[PDB]
Order: sequence, then C-alpha cells, then structure tokens
Amino acid sequence: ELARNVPVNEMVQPALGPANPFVTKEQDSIKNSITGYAEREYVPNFVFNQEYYANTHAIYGKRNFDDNEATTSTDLKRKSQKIKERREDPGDPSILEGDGAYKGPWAGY
Amino acid sequence: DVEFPSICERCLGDNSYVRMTKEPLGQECKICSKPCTIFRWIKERGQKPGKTQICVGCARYKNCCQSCMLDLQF
Amino acid sequence: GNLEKQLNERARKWRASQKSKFGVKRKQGYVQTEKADLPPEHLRKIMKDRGDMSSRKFRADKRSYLGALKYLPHAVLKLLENMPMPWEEYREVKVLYHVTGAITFVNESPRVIEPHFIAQWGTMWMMMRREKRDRKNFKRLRFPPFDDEEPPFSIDQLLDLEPLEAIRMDLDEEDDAPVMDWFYENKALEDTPHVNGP
Amino acid sequence: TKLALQKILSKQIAQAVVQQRDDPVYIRYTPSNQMGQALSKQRIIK
Amino acid sequence: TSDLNVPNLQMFGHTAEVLVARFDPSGSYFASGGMDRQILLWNVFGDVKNYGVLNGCKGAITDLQWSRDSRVVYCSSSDTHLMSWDAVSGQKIRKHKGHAGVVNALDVLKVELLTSVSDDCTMKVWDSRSKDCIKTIEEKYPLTAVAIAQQGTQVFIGGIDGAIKIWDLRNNHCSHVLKGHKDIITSLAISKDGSSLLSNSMDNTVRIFDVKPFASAQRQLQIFEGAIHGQEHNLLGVAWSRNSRFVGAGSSDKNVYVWSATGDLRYVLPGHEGSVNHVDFHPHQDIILSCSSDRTIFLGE
Amino acid sequence: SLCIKLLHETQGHIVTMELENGSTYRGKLIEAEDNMNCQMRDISVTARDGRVSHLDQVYIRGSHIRFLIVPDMLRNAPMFKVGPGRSVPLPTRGRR
Amino acid sequence: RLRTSRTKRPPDGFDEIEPTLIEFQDRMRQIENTMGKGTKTEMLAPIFQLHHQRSRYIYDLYYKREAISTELYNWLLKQNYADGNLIAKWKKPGYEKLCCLRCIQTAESKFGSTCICRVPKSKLDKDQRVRCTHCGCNGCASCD
Amino acid sequence: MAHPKSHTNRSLLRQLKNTKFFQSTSIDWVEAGLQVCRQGYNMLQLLI
Amino acid sequence: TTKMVSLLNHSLNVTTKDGRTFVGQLLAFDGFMNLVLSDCQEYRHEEKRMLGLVILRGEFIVSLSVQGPPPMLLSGPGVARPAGRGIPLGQAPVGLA
RNA sequence: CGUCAAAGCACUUUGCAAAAGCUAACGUAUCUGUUUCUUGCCUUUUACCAGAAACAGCCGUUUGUAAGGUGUGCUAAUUUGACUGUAUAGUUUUUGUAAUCU
Ligand SMILES: [Mg+2]
Ligand SMILES: [Zn+2]
Ligand SMILES: [Zn+2]
Ligand SMILES: [Zn+2]
Ligand SMILES: [Zn+2]
Ligand SMILES: [Zn+2]
Repeated sequence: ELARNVPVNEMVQPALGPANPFVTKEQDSIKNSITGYAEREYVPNFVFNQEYYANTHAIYGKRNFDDNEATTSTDLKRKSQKIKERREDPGDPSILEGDGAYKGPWAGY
Repeated sequence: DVEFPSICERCLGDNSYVRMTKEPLGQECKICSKPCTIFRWIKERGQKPGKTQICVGCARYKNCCQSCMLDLQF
Repeated sequence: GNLEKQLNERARKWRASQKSKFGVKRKQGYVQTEKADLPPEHLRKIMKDRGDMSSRKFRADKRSYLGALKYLPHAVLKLLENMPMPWEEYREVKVLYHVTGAITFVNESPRVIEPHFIAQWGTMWMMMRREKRDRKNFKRLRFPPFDDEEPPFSIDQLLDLEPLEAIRMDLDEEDDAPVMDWFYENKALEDTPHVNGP
Repeated sequence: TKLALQKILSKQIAQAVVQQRDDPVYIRYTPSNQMGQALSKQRIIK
Repeated sequence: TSDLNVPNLQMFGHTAEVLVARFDPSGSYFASGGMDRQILLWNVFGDVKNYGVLNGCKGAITDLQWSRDSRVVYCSSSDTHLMSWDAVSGQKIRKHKGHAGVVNALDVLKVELLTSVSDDCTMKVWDSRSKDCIKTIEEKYPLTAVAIAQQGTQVFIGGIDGAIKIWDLRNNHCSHVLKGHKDIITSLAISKDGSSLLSNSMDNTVRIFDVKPFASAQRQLQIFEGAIHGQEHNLLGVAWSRNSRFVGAGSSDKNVYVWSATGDLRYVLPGHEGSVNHVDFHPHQDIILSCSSDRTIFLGE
Repeated sequence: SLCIKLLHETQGHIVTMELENGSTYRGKLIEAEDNMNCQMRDISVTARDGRVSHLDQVYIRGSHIRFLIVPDMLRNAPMFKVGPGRSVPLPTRGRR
Repeated sequence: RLRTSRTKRPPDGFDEIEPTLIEFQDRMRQIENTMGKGTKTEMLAPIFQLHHQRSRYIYDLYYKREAISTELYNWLLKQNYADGNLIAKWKKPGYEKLCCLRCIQTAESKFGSTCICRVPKSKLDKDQRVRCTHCGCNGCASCD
Repeated sequence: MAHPKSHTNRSLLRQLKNTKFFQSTSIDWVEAGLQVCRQGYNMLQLLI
Repeated sequence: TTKMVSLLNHSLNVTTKDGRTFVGQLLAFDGFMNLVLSDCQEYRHEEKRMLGLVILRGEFIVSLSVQGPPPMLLSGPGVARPAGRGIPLGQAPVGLA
C-alpha cells in the first residue's frame, strides 16, 4: 500500500547492507505461510481451465512419451474418426435383450 | 485472510496448476483437537485426493507439512 | 501457405475467447442449465437400498440421516396438506428428497378454484348421505389399520393393483355438460384458457 | 467504536438458514526451497 | 498536485470485471462499465459518489463513449446493440441495431456520428438519430478497435490481420495501411490535435503512428515495450494525455505504464489485482484513470 | 372540438366578433351552436367605417364569422382529450 | 402416470408400443430390486441408463421413423413416459447423444464443470477415459 | 387481526432445492406417505 | 395530422384571408383548422393592438408559421475510499504461473 | 377496430427488493411462542386455565426487477403503451362570387 505515485527510474529499491551471510536457503525467500508466498489473483475461469488442461496434457505426454500429435480443425474430426472406428456400434432402441440391443453412450470398446 | 494452507510441493503434485476445496470447521486438528478447515486436492490423476490433517497452529509450531507430516526443512 | 493459415488460426483463437467471455447462454464460461427432475425409480431404489439403515455400507450417511429429524415435522405438514380428496383415486405429487433418502418433502401446495372446491364437496355431501342411507350395514375401518409388529408395507406390490374407484356423483350427460370433462380432476383446467397456467 | 462493536455483534448474531455463498478464488503461489531440490515453478491454485 | 482530496483513491463497485472507464470531456465526471451490464457515473471532485446507474443493457458494456454535450452516453453492448443513454435522466433514448456479433469498440465525432466494429467483420457508421447504419464497411476478419479523426473523414480500424487500415468515408479509397504490427490490435487512440495515432497490439509492443496526409515513409515514430498481454486475449486500452506528451497503456501484469512519448518509460506504477483493461488521463489536471478486471478502478495523481 | 368547446365556454360573457363584412359586435353571448351560430344581446355594432349603432337581439349565422375575442380568464379552461366516437370534449373515465 | 381400466383410452397408436413399454418397466423393477457390487453412487447408474434408453425409444419413434402421431407423442410426454427436458436437449446441436441431465449441470460438480463424459475424446488422454460416476456414461460427445 | 407486515419472500424448500444434496421428482401420494413414515421411524430408531 | 399537434403552446403568426396577421400562443386547434390563440396581437396594414384570447375560423386562415420554441436519476451502489498501491514481488501475466 | 411507437412472445424455475397515507380484506383464511400484568385449578416444577398490553415466529399471498428453462418465431408471432381516429366538390369551414379598380 505505497501511497505516493513515483517515477520508475528510482524503483531498484536497494537494501543497502553488507548482505548477512549467516542466513541459509530456507529464509532467503519472503513468505506469509510457512511454505511460501501466496496472494490473490483475479484470473477468469476459462483461461485458467484451458492452460491447466494444457499443463496436464504435457505432464501425461512426458510420463508416457506418447506425444506425436498435431492440432487443427479438420484434424479434430480426423482424430475423432479413428477412436470412433475402434468403438462398437450403438444398438437400436426397442431392441432390448441382446442381438443389437441398444447401448448408446454406454457402448464399450 | 485465512488464505492458504502450508503444504509441501512434493505432495502438492508436479503440476503448476491445481484445484482444491476448503470446508471451514470441518475437522478437528489431530494435535490441537481444535476446529480446523480441510483442504482437499488431487496430487495427480489416478490418485485419491489428499487432504490436510492438522490445523495451521500446528505445522507452524512444528514447521511441518499439513498433509504428509514431513518437516519442511529436512 | 503462411498468412491464410496463420490468420485463420489466430481468428479461431480470438473468437473462441470471445465465445467464452460473451457466450449466448454462458454465465462465467459455463453453459447455464436448470435443475431437472430425476426419474422416480431413483428415489425408489434409494429407499429400498437404505432399508432400515442396518448396514455398514451407509454408515457415513447416518449423521445427516439423523440430522434431518430437525426438519421432519415440516415434511409431515407438507404431506398432510396434500392429502388426496375423496373423489380422486390417486394423486401424483411433486416431491423433494435428500439424496441420502433421509427426508422427503412433498414440494407442492394444494391450490384449488374456490367455487369448484365448494361444488365438489357439496357433491360429496350428497353422495355420502345417499350411501349412508342405502348401505344398511356400514363396516367401519379398524384402528390401527395394520397390526403393531407388521413390517411396513412394500411399495413394490402397491404399484401393481388397480386403484379401485372413488366417490363420484353420476353427473348428468346434458344437464351438467359444461363441467363434465373436468369436474373431478386434480388440476382441473391447467391446459385450457380458463387458468393462466400450471 | 461503532464499527468494532457492530462487527462483534454481527459475528455473535450469526450463531438455521441454509448458507448460499459459492464463488471461486484464485491464489498465485510461490514455492520456497523446502528440501533443497530446485525450488519450484510458481503456481496458481483455485 | 491536483484538486483531489487524497492523491490516490481506490474506487469500489460493480459485481464483475470492469472493461471501460472514460473521463468526461469537461473533466468533472466519468463513467465505468463492465461485465455486470451496468454503467456507473462518478464525481471527480467532492465526495466521489454515485449519482446514477444506467440499467437496461442486456449485455456486457464492452465500450462506452462520452458526448461532447456531456449529457448523453453511448454504450457498446456484447448483445449486438448500441444504446444511447441520457446521462441527466438515465433513460433509454435509442437502441442502434444492425451488427451480427459482439461489438468491440465505439467512437464519437466532433460534429453526432457514431462508429463501431464487431465480430461480424464489419464496421458501421451511425447517426445519432437515424437508428440505422448510414455506411457499412465489410472486412475479412473480425475488427477490434476504432478511432475517428475529429476533422471528420478518416477512421482507423484494427483487427486480426495486424495492419491498421485508414478508410475515407466519402472516397471509399482504402489504399493506405499503417503496417507494422504482427498480432491483434487491442485498442487505438487519436491525439488531441488529430495528428498522431496510438496503437496497442497483442504482440506486446505499443507503437505510435502519425496521422498526416504526407509522410517521409516509416510512419512509425517509436515503439514501446514493457506493457504485455496475457492469455485471456483481453482488449487493453491506450490513452492520450491532455497535452499529448505522455502516452499510457495497461497490461495484464497488473501494471499501468506511462511514457513520455519520447521512448523513455516514466511511470510503471502497480496496484491492481488483475489485468488492467483500460487507462485514461484527465483533460485538465494530471490525473490518471485505471480500469482492471478486479472489480476496481483507481484515480491518479 | 376544442374551439367550439371554448366558444360554448364563453356563453354568458361579453365576446366581440367580426363578420365577413368587417363590422365588430360587442355584446353578451347567450347561446352557441356546433355550427357556431350565435345569439347576442345589447350589441354595440361598429361598422367597417367606424359608425356606431346598437342592436338588442341578434342571431348571427356561423358561416359568416371571422373570429371572436373571448374574455381573458378563459385561458385556463381545460382541454379534454376526445375519443373517436365522442362528439363533445368531456372528462373521461372509461377506456378512452 | 399409472392408468386404470376406467381411464380415458390412450390415442390410437398406443397399443402397438404398449408391450415394449411394459418390458421397460419390468427391467426398471429388476434394477430397483437388484442390490450390491458398487459404491453408494455406482449402484444407481443402471437407473439412468434405462431411463435414457426408454426416452430415446420414444424420441426415435417420433422424430426419426415417424411411427406415431403427434397427439400420442404429446400424451406420452405428459404421462412421464419420456423426459421432456432430455428430449429438448437431444433436439439441439451438440447434445445428440446426451446421457443424462446430471452430466450437463454445472452446479452439481465440485469446480463448476460439466461431467467428464461430455469432453470429446480426441481432446482427452488415454488414461482418463473412464466411465462416468453419475450414470456410467462412456462418452456423450456428439463427435464420438 | 394484524395487518400483515412487509417481508421478502423466503421459503425453506426453495433454499433446500438450491443445494446439491436435494433432488426432485414426481411420485404417488401414497408412496410419499409411506416414505415419510419409514424415514421418521428410522430417525427415531437411530436416536433411541 | 400528427404534425399539427406539434405546434401546440408555440407562438404562431397566421396570415389570414383578409390579409391581416395574428401572432400569439396556440392553445388548441380543430379539424376545420379553427385556431385558438392566447395573448394575440393584430398586424394590420404595421399597427399593434392587444386582442387577448382569440378563436379563428377555419376559412379565415391562409397560412401559419412558428416564431418561438415551446416554453418550459436515482442512486448508485459504488463507494469510494482512499487507498495506496501495493507492490507485488511477481512479474508474470495472470494466466501464466 | 384503425394509425403510430418498442418489446420477440406464451408458459415456467430461481435470486434480489418492496408491499395501509386519504380508515383499511397483502390472507373473505387462521395457528404458535416470549416478556410484563390480572385470573383459574392448585402441595412443588414442567405441562396448564383465559383475558389484556408490548413484541416475535411459522404456513401463505401480491408486485417490481435480474438471470435462465421449455415450446414456438424472427423469410413474423404476440404483447404492452400512446393517439386531436373515418367518410363527404351540391348552403355551417378543405375542390372558391371570382377576377376587374381603388
Ligand atoms: Mg423441590
Ligand atoms: Zn506434504
Ligand atoms: Zn493444531
Ligand atoms: Zn450422465
Ligand atoms: Zn457424466
Ligand atoms: Zn455421459
């Protein structure tokens, strides 16, 4: 809560001391909680969600090393096509006990 | 502002973006036996969510991690 | 190559962001919906599986199940308020229930047309007087109707019987033509221009 | 004094109605060199 | 160094992100609006309280503009509409319809002429009473910001392409473009004299262009770094000082950037919790206005 | 008709009217009609030249009236709205 | 819902499709009585599966094969033989194969997000391709 | 006779319906009555 | 005839079949174009005479013109409080972490 | 019915706010509780008896407004509001007793 708006060039803000050497790596960091520094941030939901999904995808790709994919518009349909091909057919409703019994979203693989 | 729980990054997952819930007064500290809020998060996909086990008064007197009960220095 | 693909992708990303921020039906990026009704078999199965709560499979729900005792009298009032009237064999009620199966509030108010209600009950008056005159041997129901240690009645075999018939005057075909088709309904004129709506 | 006493009074009075207050809060979080290792990247948590 | 009671005044209100906040040309009022579909009118001097709320808009106030008369308010809505709000009485004067998507920016004229762009890849000129677009310009890609010269023949439109196009309303000859940007242009602003054009782009570079019929090529005067854009693709504004010697911009790193228009950064003052959407300067004194997506706006020096 | 209503309002007062001849009439209006036929009393006729004559009872046909000078205090008379079917401006309480 | 022998006879096309609706009710009773082998929420999935199947049968009768008149279809929706809101969702783009209405509502989730079955599988990792906890759905996405 | 006092509309069931713990459906009245009787019996038994 | 309504309470000069001109404030008109003028002055031939409240015949009227324009927000929820800017130690976009 | 204007409209879910101003049914219906008094029955408390005053609670109602849902539309449907709303060359105004000069 600095109260005086001030030009930039004097923002280096030095501590101006002999740099106490007794401190160890735990206290070199400024923190509120014991573990670290935490502060509020007004992130809209969509950006957080999309970049979080991106990070999770990267983690899975690193773990499984299966990262050989691209991204596009018709590419989206093309990737859906192979997975849909591996899926078995959804049955027809009004057929209930086997031999084409309807299973829609519950169709297995 | 009762902002955040002290949790080590070993059990906070290797993802830089996590989602976690808090329910005030939902538990008693396992040392203080004082009311305390739980924080539940997912360390990684394919794992049961973790949760804090002690209040913030503890893990301050003990310099420890509220979830995995390990000291934050050693 | 180059410019057309780069600009199409850039516009795609920009317009996706715009859809997220200012979607047609989105509040904060998610599509708004309404809390819908579950099939009645859901609650039927919940109540059958819970049973007498004598299983460890549900021992996590006992605290809430017992905490609903505070709201039980409200459920009693809402249930008694919607008792079926003599002229109707059965009444379907919009109900509100805990997912635990702990409590079950009949979420309705018995809203009626006042002249219609008075007419129906006057009809009941005449029919009951006629039957008490004509029966010549009236066997009153015994109380309590069910024996003390009897298990509670299973709904499974209550839904298979024909619901018998109720007290209904034989309305004349031409004298009572205006009120023939809806006199003994529950919500009489819901779909006609005589009532604003449901 | 009015503000302080009013705050205490409101807290006391609050102790049957169902509470309805749900809204996400985002926290930008900075790890601090716990067990040596290599610190960690900055994190934001919902 | 002004008539403000306190040098810094944090302003609370709104229930969602605030997207725009512009000073009255007289310098005594200013209005703000955002995702809560409400516009609030403020008092620059005095108690700094609300005297009016502009209710009725059925969408987010993407942008709004003050009138020279300082009595009517034009608002840009995400619901594909442009409403004219009578500031003194707070009643809906007219609702200009005709776009086919979210209308991103808005600008007014020195004469009763309105201009706007929307995601339907079009720009429309509106008379204050005709209730219909007098002129329509159709582009390939969605447009994001406009600025009209107060002389009254040139409009600058900026969109996905990354090249500012200068359109002459009467001539319909468009063969002059201010190239130089390489990403989406969030905002444009014209100088008080109408001689220079200020642009912000999502390639993180704020550039300044000259609006003159003749140029010595490389119309690019100078470029500015530091003001950066986040991943939310927000439309961050740029501002012109009253004396037109300081240029300002907002950034998604919660910092307000003020320059001297000569290439040296002057103010980098922080203070916001989220992305800083809009920024403006008072026309009389040395105040600065901040507008951020953290439900708050700040008054300046 | 609001003008005819004001003329009826005038009844009982002293109104001056001049006819297509140019002569002005100073007397008390006692009757009026929708056609603006007028009845007057104690009239002082000022001819076009300026000669002053006097009449007692007249029935001026309305088609030959140029204008009338109504007494000033009638400027506050109420102008009621007239619906389609109504032929007289009166306070209304029904639909319109 | 339930109909007596003295009730107003249903429209003409009812008797051809009565037996299959009775069979739907039969399996609903069987699912109600069958107990065990699941968590507190897992045992309640076949209910939603069968409800979706029955409503989809009626929707198929009307909108794709035109085997029933509109009067009978409106009657069926009125007598709760089919879910009106679920059919309304099926009739609009993006929700052609919606499993149930609990996997679309965002107020029933922890983080205000729709269910996992709604995400297209091309954008989903191989590990997190599981059965939905609400109803056992295995992918509602219209693409899949 | 007291002239009714002004107050904003509040109702327990709407507040309960807002939560995720309560769902809604349409059942026969007798089934609902049997359910209420059974639930009250179970609550009293658990309290005993 | 909606334009005829717009001249009420205005000041009008009416040139007449006789050749005179009346100037005054319009109070009410008629389907036969009977005009009611308040505080009316007579322009003979120009000599000024105060006339007062005047009802014109429809036939008498030739043309008319106007000489003068017709005679003649609740609250908000925001609240201001002084505050200072708090410098954060981070330099990163809100989206990026 | 007609003209003009703006609002998609009908049904419906939820949130927020308000509901006597000029003596008058928010509810043509009707319960409970607390405090302070006066009573009844009374061995002491709860539970009680029945009248008053001052307060509260619960079951409901109406309106405004905000965001949604369903069914139908925007290649029109409906609603709300406003309106100095109608014919007519044959004497009482608008299909000319005018021009001529003075
Ligand atoms: Mg004792
Ligand atoms: Zn830990
Ligand atoms: Zn503790
Ligand atoms: Zn589902
Ligand atoms: Zn699901
Ligand atoms: Zn699903």
